[PDB]
Amino acid sequence: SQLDKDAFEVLLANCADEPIQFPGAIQPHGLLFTLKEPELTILQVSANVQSVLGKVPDQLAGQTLDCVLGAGWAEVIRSTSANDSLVDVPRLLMSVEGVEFEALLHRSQEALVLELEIQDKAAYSERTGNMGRMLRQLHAAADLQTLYEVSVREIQRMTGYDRVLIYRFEEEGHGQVIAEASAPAMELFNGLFFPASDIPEQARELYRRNWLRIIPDANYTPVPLVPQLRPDTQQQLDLSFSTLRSVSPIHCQYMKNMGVLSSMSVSLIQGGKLWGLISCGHRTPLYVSHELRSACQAIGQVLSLQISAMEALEVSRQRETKIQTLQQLHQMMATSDTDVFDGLAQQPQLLMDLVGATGVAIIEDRQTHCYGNCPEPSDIRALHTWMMAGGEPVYASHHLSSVYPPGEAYQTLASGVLAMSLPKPVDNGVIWFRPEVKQSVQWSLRLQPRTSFEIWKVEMTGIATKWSHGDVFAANDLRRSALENDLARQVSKEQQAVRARDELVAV
Amino acid sequence: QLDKDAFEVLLANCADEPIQFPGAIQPHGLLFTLKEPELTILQVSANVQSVLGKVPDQLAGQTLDCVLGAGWAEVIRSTSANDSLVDVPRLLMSVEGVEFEALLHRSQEALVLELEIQDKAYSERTGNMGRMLRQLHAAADLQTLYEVSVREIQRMTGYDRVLIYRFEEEGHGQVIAEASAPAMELFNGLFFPASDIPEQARELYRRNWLRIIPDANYTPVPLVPQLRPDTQQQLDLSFSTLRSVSPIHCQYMKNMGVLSSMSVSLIQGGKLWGLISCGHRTPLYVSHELRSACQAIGQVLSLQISAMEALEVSRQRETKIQTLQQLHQMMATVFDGLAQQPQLLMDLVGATGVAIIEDRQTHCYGNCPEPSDIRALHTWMMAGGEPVYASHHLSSVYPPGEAYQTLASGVLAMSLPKPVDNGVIWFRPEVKQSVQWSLRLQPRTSFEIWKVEMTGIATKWSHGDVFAANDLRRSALENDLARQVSKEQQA
Ligand SMILES: *C/C=C1/C(=C/c2[nH]c(/C=C3[NH+]=C(/C=C4/NC(=O)C(C=C)=C4C)C(C)=C\3CCC(=O)O)c(CCC(=O)O)c2C)NC(=O)[C@H]1C
Ligand SMILES: *C/C=C1/C(=C/c2[nH]c(/C=C3[NH+]=C(/C=C4/NC(=O)C(C=C)=C4C)C(C)=C\3CCC(=O)O)c(CCC(=O)O)c2C)NC(=O)[C@H]1C
Repeated sequence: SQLDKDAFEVLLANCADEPIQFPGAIQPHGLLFTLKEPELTILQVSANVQSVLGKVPDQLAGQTLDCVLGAGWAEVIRSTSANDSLVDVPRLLMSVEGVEFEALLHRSQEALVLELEIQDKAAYSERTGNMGRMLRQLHAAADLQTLYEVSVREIQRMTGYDRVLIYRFEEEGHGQVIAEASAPAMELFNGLFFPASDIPEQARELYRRNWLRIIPDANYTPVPLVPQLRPDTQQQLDLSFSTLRSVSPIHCQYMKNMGVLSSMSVSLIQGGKLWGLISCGHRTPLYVSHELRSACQAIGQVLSLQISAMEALEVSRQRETKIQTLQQLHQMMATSDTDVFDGLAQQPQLLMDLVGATGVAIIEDRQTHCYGNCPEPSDIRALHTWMMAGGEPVYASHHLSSVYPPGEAYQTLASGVLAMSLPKPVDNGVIWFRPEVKQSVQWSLRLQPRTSFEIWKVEMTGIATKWSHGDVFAANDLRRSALENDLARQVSKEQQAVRARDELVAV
Repeated sequence: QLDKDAFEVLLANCADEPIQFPGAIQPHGLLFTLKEPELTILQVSANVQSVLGKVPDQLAGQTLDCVLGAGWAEVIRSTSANDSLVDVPRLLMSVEGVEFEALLHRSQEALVLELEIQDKAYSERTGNMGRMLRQLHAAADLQTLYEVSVREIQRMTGYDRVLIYRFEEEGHGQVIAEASAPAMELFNGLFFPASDIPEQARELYRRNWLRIIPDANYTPVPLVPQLRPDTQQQLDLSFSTLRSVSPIHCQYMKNMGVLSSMSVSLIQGGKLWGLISCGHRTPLYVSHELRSACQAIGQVLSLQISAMEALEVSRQRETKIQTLQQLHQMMATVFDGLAQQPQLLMDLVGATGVAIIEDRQTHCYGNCPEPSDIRALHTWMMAGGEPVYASHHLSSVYPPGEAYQTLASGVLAMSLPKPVDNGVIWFRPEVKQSVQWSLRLQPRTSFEIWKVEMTGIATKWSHGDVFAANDLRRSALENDLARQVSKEQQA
């Protein structure tokens, strides 16, 4: 209908600052209660109480829990809440009015948030053996990529979900799918990149503050919270930590377009930062039991530490190689005995791997020796003069188009440069080149992954992979090695001062 | 007196004990050596005559169904379908009115099977693992991680004492964390020599995750026959849960006051980082579920230690650069300027005394030797000519270095290639200074033996520690070599 689309257009237009932390509604697979701290006085209740527990929500507000959940259950819950910090609380599978309810408790804004999750009747030794199997398989991962596919495949084996993907968030937000174990007759999303605008900052904060996000129904009607605002606090309700939180209609539409209806994502956090996400998707809606989502919560913590451990080892492994090859070039520089830059020119292949690049252009006056994928010599000549205007010793930039506007015709080859030139008056230098990230990636309406990929393409124009701290350190230290050898040649020019006394002696 | 003569023989020769080939298995189980074709019994445990009521001499050389059962032999053959016996689940069995747990592995082309006996007399287990993972995730400092891990393991398995040992650079073991029941001798901070854990034991713990000894006062059961007919050489038990421990370690545990032990190996980068050793005063057996619970902890905890340490390696090395560039900036403004701020020099590499030796005078800062003998120390290193000299055992190669071993046992000095003898020397203290603790195989003797074996050895200079010294000399070299060109500019 025309009325329905009008609200969607406003919501879709303004999605970066949509207050998803205060949805004002919850998913229909649970009941939400706000309880006052001293006497468990009900502040606001989800309108689902009419459907289950058979109580009109108008007069339910302001009364004790005993009025709806019974005296004994309310006493048990009050005893559990007081002086417990609501951390690692054992599951309380209560049963009121013939409906099984799993009770999850937390607190926010000096109030108690109580979630009663309905357990389907149709829906431990086996689970324990599975956890050990997963721990063994994850520990056996020799490489990071092997860890990715092993983890994705075995999560699919555990949960039976029709798709499991792992997104890794790069430096500027953009996420990339790095592993996938999908059910037959489904799309292949491996290698796809999506823009950082696809996930808002509020969503990133919510994923960092939680571990599991479960959306059992994409085609779900949001049950509102009556009253919308808290009576005592005179404000909205904070549902950041609430499992029963309304998802934005934009994301529901996006999930429907992809073909998924039930989703479950496990956050991956390293050092207080969101490394990525483990997205599990299904076609037929399904509800994940407490045992299943307690196991997958433990999966994320194991993976987050394991990924962090291998990331540091890879950093150390490459850094040791950087210092190993840095000494090798220094030895080549000293024993070259031909020119300051000739020794580097003798091994162009080794020069690239020192920093990580695709082409180098070692320059000595009027001779622009270029190796690997590189622009035409005139542009390399042109690019050199721009950096000497600044006078900086080492200049690293992964976005040449936005700092050097004429560096656009060759942005497909030289999108990030790293140049080191000794301060001697004559021209000099070694310039490294990196390609656009968009060239490496190869992947097969709106609110679809196909549209997301194109938006990433138009935003990643002229951006190369960032120069790592080791890469800049490698260039900076090579400058010291070149400078140390350059001043040695200045010592060798004392032979001129040796002959100066010789032709003065004859006089 | 017969045991005393035999026991003392083994004590002298401990580094060559064939612990991988004991020939005996612990009484809490029966081990059968099986052949793939039709499940022929190669070797059978001695206690099969008691628990199973079959003659060990007669039971050798027939089908496993005779002692186990036709259906049980069938299911064993089914699960052991040449599938590497890695992902085998639990196969609870009941033969002759007793309950068994089946373990399978393959050594020297076999199908060796272990039947573990459990005592006749869930949601919390999954919740315990979740709480354990959450608690380690919440930890930030390494010491906090050790404390919380030890406390959590002690709560989970119920053992009276739990300790974490870490193996240092040389090989000696140091107890880092400990959480124990009251009225027992604390062992935190104690150091024991590498001789307590032989190389064979180190390799076996490297190739295993869990090593359990339920009863210390046990009589090993003899494997019969003692030679495999297909190899005529003792059965390889290096991957077997049921394995008789060396009596030296039995005596060690008895003297230390523990009768049940359960050690979880900690492996990082394929190397034995340490051990999580649990001990109980009363013989306490374990269940199948608890074996996997503590096994997973060692895998999880070893992952954090590798990650937490590597974060500290980077953090320490970044702080060096901030200190390194500070000196380089101070260098430009040939050695006198450095004497203004000597404090950051020690923090640059980790030290306690720094000596500046250029031209004639010498400056003594921090805990440093006497200037007279310091000058003698500088004279040696110039003969070698190395740009940097790294050594942690000065008395090992510098015999006069005995009068100031406590003051300085390890040195890291750099000198300039220019002819005039000028350089800077750093010092480290002995390790024994910072370690304090309260044939008599006791922890106290091991600390006494360690103190003897740790004389004159200081903390090893890390790769980053030497790298800072190599970089600092380049800062002095650049200024000196710049003035070398200035010497040309003079004329
Ligand atoms: C400006 C608003 C928009 C928006 C909002 C939004 N997105 C999410 C969650 C997403 N969206 C993802 C986008 C994708 N990009 C891809 O390439 C694919 C599939 C291959 C997807 C699905 C994405 C990965 C997530 C995280 C999901 C997860 O696994 O956790 C949210 C959060 C909603 C919530 O309640 O958590 C919001 C608000 N989406 C848009 O497309 C733009 C218009
Ligand atoms: C020269 C050989 C000897 C020997 C053999 C031996 N020891 C072990 C196992 C040990 N021993 C440990 C020693 C300790 N040092 C201490 O300071 C403390 C306590 C404060 C102890 C217990 C030690 C920690 C282990 C590992 C225990 C574990 O369960 O992993 C073995 C291995 C036995 C095996 O079956 O694997 C051997 C062969 N011990 C000696 O003391 C000397 C004489």
